[PDB]
Amino acid sequence: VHLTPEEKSAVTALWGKVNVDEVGGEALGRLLVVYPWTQRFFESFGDLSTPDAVMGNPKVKAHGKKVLGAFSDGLAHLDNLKGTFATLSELHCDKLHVDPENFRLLGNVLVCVLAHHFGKEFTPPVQAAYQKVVAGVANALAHKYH
Amino acid sequence: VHLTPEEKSAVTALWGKVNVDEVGGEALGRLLVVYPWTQRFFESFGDLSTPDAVMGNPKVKAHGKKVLGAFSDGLAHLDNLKGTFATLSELHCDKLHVDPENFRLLGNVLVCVLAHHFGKEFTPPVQAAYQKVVAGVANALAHKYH
Amino acid sequence: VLSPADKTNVKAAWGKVGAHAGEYGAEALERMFLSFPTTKTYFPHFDLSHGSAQVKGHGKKVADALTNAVAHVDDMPNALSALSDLHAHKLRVDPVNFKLLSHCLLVTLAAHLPAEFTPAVHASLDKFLASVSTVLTSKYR
Amino acid sequence: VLSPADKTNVKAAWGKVGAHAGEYGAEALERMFLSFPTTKTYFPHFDLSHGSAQVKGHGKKVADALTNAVAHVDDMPNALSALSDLHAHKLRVDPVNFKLLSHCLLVTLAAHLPAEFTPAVHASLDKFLASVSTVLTSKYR
Ligand code: HEM
Ligand code: HEM
Ligand code: HEM
Ligand code: HEM
Repeated sequence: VHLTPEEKSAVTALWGKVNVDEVGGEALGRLLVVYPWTQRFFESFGDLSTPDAVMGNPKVKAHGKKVLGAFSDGLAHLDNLKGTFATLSELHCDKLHVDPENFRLLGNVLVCVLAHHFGKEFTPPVQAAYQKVVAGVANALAHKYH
Repeated sequence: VHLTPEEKSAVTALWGKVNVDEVGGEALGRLLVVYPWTQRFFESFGDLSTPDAVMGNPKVKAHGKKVLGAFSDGLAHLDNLKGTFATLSELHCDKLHVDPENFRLLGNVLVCVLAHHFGKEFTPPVQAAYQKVVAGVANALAHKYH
Repeated sequence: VLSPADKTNVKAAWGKVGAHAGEYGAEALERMFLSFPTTKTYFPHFDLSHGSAQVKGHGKKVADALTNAVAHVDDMPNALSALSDLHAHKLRVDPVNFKLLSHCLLVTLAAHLPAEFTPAVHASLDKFLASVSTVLTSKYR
Repeated sequence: VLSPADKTNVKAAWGKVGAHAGEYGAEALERMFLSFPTTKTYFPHFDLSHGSAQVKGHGKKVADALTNAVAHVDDMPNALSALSDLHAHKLRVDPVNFKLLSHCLLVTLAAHLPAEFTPAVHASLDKFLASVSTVLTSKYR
């Protein structure tokens, strides 16, 4: 994905300020409340009935931490995304059967969580940068389908 | 795209019976009636206001003939689809700005036109084959975006 | 949403289907399972072979629920309220799979009512099925 | 469709936006043009630089049309009938581009009303915008 040095500076700067414990927990928490059918995948995480149960679940926050870890890995190697997310594209496709529209949903919920945390620091130029990242990551994590 | 010799026999047999004048004209005609926003791309083809005007337009039928030609070309070389639809992916992306959800719409309208013509000859096994073709062709004609 | 011309077309064209609704419903499900085999996972306990009585029975039900919907095409969220409760709360079908069963119904009609399948009917029947899909994939009441 | 709990949430949360509707509408359009630049092509004659009076004016209008929609959240297709006639018949905006302006409004609210943006509000405001998008991309009356 083609980023200029100003965009890549913005991405890395505001990524450096992220609290990498809570963000993944929030992002994945919001996903399960806003796009309910996604719950069907995590029915092994116990109670997910009321927004407060989803945000209060320890496994959700736990699993969230891994997801944001995987975004961080993929933000390191922007040059080679298909090589990075190889086993995951296999994982999410051949076993779980998560259809690829759901990836670009998770990406957009992420960007809403970041603007929530960084308030006015999340400017349009920064947003435009991160939109290109989470496109790549989604578009690359589902190429085993096609 | 992975086709078995039975599927490829079915594809080529029922493709052999297609009247390659009218089908493209019908398919593209239906597209403009069922997904109206698509008209914005062909506003240079004059009157498109009433279903009868769209089906009665000569340029629509004319342009349709080329589209089905391009499907025929891509059905020849199933092994190498990305090499085939190289200039078109550039054409439809970099100049016209047709977004890639519209490709999988055209593909599905095509399959409805074929079942309309071949009636009961269009069986589930045949359908399953053609669905894999028009997926490939759509998924390959829009890789210049990602 | 749905024009008054489209409401007529749906009533008329679904009238011509009439009493083969069971059979068309079955054939639709059958095309869908073959074409998009990841859709099977919602039916783990069915016997999804060729010509099973389970599938043929299920298709009857679907086809009848759609007949009911066409009867009340004006106040649809009340009519389809038990189905929404099933497909949306309990089963959690995601709305992509509605787009494939709606596609496989239109292929089936076009392969059996060739005369009644003019563009204007295609255009209306597509909107109708799309409305229905939206009621069943949401949590209201 | 829209639960009675979601209708409340939309009214309450859009109430808290209140009188900065002009500014939020503008910032939404501005993020959208930067993020997804193929959306510009619908506005060929505007001056889409930073801080243009044209864009700031347009955003006022959008934001007001949405305020009107929230007033009549129960009978929405009548209220939004002139807009549908514009975005659907004349302009022929395709419905993908609604999903980007709806996204860029939520980012904008979350960056300005952090306290009011709980999951339940996020969930409702998403459905609301989605309904509105569907009325404006269809030909009825
Ligand atoms: C878009 C970026 C995404 C990334 C980077 C990502 C990353 C990951 C990673 C690293 C794992 C491995 C954790 C494990 O060992 O279980 C995983 C598992 C999983 N992901 Fe994702 N994922 C993404 C999107 C999605 C979406 C959209 C869904 C569902 C709608 C989903 C559902 C799951 C599930 C169900 C598992 C396995 C859960 C388990 O075994 O406990 N993922 N994901
Ligand atoms: C999915 C398979 C598709 C194939 C195989 C296909 C094929 C072609 C080909 C071969 C041309 C070149 C004709 C020329 O020189 O103008 C072309 C042009 C064009 N296509 Fe497509 N196309 C597809 C989908 C679409 C879709 C979905 C749209 C719009 C929604 C579209 C809109 C156009 C337009 C506007 C032109 C140029 C029209 C003109 O210059 O007169 N195409 N297409
Ligand atoms: C498009 C219109 C659809 C209609 C009108 C419809 C209608 C129905 C009806 C009336 C039932 C109740 C039958 C019963 O009580 O067993 C039912 C059950 C069911 N439907 Fe649907 N359905 C539709 C789409 C879908 C789709 C797309 C899926 C999955 C891909 C699905 C999966 C199911 C399942 C799993 C059941 C329960 C079957 C069981 O109890 O074993 N439906 N449907
Ligand atoms: C999501 C909710 C939307 C609302 C509530 C909305 C509302 C409005 C309103 C009230 C007007 C009338 C202003 C006037 O008369 O000039 C308008 C005009 C317009 N809207 Fe929208 N709109 C929305 C989405 C979109 C989108 C997604 C696009 C394109 C990507 C778009 C493109 C336009 C254009 C081109 C005009 C005409 C501007 C002109 O006359 O130069 N709108 N919109």
